[PDB]
Parts: sequence; C-alpha cells; structure tokens
Amino acid sequence: PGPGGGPGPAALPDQSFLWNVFQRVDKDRSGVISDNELQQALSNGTWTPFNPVTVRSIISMFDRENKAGVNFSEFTGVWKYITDWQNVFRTYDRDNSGMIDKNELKQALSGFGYRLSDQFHDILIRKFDRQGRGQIAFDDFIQGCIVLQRLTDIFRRYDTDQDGWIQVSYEQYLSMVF
Amino acid sequence: PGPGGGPGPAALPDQSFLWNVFQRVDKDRSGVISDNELQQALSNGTWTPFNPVTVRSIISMFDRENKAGVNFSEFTGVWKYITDWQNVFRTYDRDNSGMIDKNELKQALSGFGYRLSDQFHDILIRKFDRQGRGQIAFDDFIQGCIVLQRLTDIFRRYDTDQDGWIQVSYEQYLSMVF
Ligand SMILES: [Ca+2]
Ligand SMILES: [Ca+2]
Ligand SMILES: [Ca+2]
Ligand SMILES: [Ca+2]
Ligand SMILES: [Ca+2]
Ligand SMILES: [Ca+2]
Ligand SMILES: [Ca+2]
Ligand SMILES: [Ca+2]
Repeated sequence: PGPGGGPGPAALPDQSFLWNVFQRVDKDRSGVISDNELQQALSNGTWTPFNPVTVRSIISMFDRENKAGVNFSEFTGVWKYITDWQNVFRTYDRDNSGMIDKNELKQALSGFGYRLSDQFHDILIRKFDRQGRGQIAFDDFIQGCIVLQRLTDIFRRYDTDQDGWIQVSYEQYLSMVF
Repeated sequence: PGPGGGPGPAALPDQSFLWNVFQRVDKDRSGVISDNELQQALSNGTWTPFNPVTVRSIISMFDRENKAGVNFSEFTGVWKYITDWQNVFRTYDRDNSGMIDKNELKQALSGFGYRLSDQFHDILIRKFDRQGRGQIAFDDFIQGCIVLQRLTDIFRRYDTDQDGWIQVSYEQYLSMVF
C-alpha cells in the first residue's frame, strides 16, 4: 500500500473550430504556438499568469520536433490535454470553489490510484500551491500531478519488486533526485 | 467542413492491482510485456486473436526504450489506454451488440470531431473490418481510429491553410502514402 496506481488526466469540436482557436493563440502568426503564447491562452482562474513551468511541460509533451512550441496538429493534442484536466479538476473541486483543498486533493489522488498518507498532502500543497493559501489552483494542480507521475515512473524503474520500498546508495539518491 | 477535429480516446486502481495484472500478462517473467503476451491479455470479444497490428501500435506507443515491449510503469499507461478505448467503444456501441456498425461508426467519428461523408464509412469498415460482416470489433475499431488520426496529422502538415484541400506532386503523393 504505497505507490501510485494507474496514470491520470490524459475530442468533440471540428478542425475549423480548433484551427480558428489555433490562429488566435498564435498571435505572431509564426505558424507555431510558443510557451509564451499558450500561457496567455490558458487560465488558472486566479487572475495570475498560468504557471509557466506547467506551460513548458505541456509544450514539450506535444512538441515532437524540439521547436520550443507546437503546430496545429499537436495543438489539438494540447487542447484535448487541457480539456481532460479541466474535467478532472471540476470533478474533484467538490465545494465548487475553483480551488482544490487538501480534502479534495486526497480525493483526486485516491481517485488516480495513489495510496498516500494524510501528512503527505500538506507537503504536496505547500510544495505546489503558489498562491500560498492551501487552495491549489488549476495550473498548480496539473504540475503537482505531473511531477508525481513523473517521479512515480522513476521510482518504479528502481522498485523491481514494486513493493513500495527501495535501497539506494547516496549517489543514486542524488542521481535520481537530479 | 472536411478534416478531423480534436484527437480521440487517450486511472482508479492502485499499483498492487496493476502490478499483479502485469505479472500475469508477463508470462515468461522477463520483466517486459511483449507484443505476444499483451495480445493474449487483450480481448476483441469476437473469439479471435486481438488484431496483432493494433497490439504492435499500442506497444510502440508506450515503449520508450525501443525494446519491443513495455515495462510495469509503461504498462499502466497501456492499461489506461485500453481502458479509455473500451469506454469509447461502449459509448458508441448503442444497440449493445459488441460490434460497431456503420451508423454507430458515424456517431463515433462525428463525436471525435470528424466531418466525413456517409460513403466514406463504407470504405472505412471494409478496410478495417477483418471479421468481414460490416460489424467492427473492438480491436479493428482502435486500429481504424489510430490510422485516421495518424493520417490526419500527416495531412495537416501539408494543408498549411487547413482548408481541407492540398495540391500534391506525384511523388509527395506516394511519399506521404508511404
Ligand atoms: Ca506563434
Ligand atoms: Ca474546492
Ligand atoms: Ca461541481
Ligand atoms: Ca523493492
Ligand atoms: Ca515477458
Ligand atoms: Ca453495435
Ligand atoms: Ca450501452
Ligand atoms: Ca490548403
């Protein structure tokens, strides 16, 4: 009872719709949406710029030809990815506040397959809650979840017997923490 | 009104569950699930081996270190991917027959954002319906959809103005058809 089960949060509009959207986000009309243009399109709902770190992660996830951006085709992937996350967010934002608190966060993660202690959720919030109020906004929710799934993979490469425990040498410790 | 809008069909069980599943599919206990072991685990519901071509596509989609297979971590990705597809399948298998007919297929694709003529769905079925009855099984549904999304990307790389039309030279024609 330790690790983090199945993955997480990742298609109804036609191409024209999404092509028109693409054209708007792509302000310089360069043909490619950059970290900066995407950010201005996204909304964390807290009136602050969408967590740039998350935008980066989202960009390099759908950008194939390392071009620090995405083209139309890949964008529809970004569109879907952001959309699936919003649905996840609203599902667990139970008191309809627009922010995910600790109780909701435990529900989100439990629902993703994670089996983490209560204490850990305080750490998780403090770590990714930029707002600094114990209420996680949309963008910090994605990032925290990406980092969890991104670190759970690494852990699994090491936990050969997937028992939730591993023995590491000082270096490996740093190497994997790096 | 031509192309194929947003993408398509791609996390509740804990790691232990999926680790135990992994161990069963991984019969040779090699630590890696191969195209062959996955196939035996999957079910197209028609009592025939799961479309090997689809299994391959699914394998190389989650296999990072080109090892003709997937490890535990990546498998949870395969698990989720197969699961999301089953849900899509059941959503559009409206008469609850276990197979997707033409009317259901039009609904599936329309729901994915595609705007294709009726005639095209006959072609699509004939092309991917191995059973050969006009009823598309789960595995042939995934493959057909993968190929559509896989070919729609390519088309979009060419249709600069995303108008649903392109001018191609004989070679490009073959090159992109190759
Ligand atoms: Ca641009
Ligand atoms: Ca809330
Ligand atoms: Ca609600
Ligand atoms: Ca271990
Ligand atoms: Ca094996
Ligand atoms: Ca049916
Ligand atoms: Ca049904
Ligand atoms: Ca064109």
